[PDB]
Amino acid sequence: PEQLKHCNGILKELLSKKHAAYAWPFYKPVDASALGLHDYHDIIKHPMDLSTVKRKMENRDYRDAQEFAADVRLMFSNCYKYNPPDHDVVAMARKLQDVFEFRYAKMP
Ligand SMILES: COC(=O)C[C@@H]1N=C(c2cccc3[nH]ccc23)c2cc(OC)ccc2-n2c(C)nnc21
Repeated sequence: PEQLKHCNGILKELLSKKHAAYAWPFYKPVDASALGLHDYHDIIKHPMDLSTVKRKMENRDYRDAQEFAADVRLMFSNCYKYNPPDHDVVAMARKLQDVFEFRYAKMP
């Protein structure tokens, strides 16, 4: 359960201001209506975002660090799945995932 404590620090890091230039699209769930996407939920069956991870973090919904990392990676996979690789939101996702993978790897 000490490793869940480190996951909270990783989540705080992703939500911090130093990464805001490429983390802001993942703060909240994809609002398909507001963005004009007519097919997002037919392609993405399990939406995920940083605020959902924070909510499940606070409600003790992650049994271990690997369940936490599975949700963070699901959020990036949804982005890679829905968007073409040339798209800009994908480039932001890769930067933020590179931050996450670095912090998750440095975990005891
Ligand atoms: C217009 O929406 C899209 O084409 C997809 C969308 N792009 C983006 C997006 C994010 C940043 C630069 C962008 N340029 C074109 C699309 C795009 C997006 C924007 C948001 O604003 C609150 C929230 C979520 C996303 N997002 C995520 C996450 N995964 N795909 C997207």
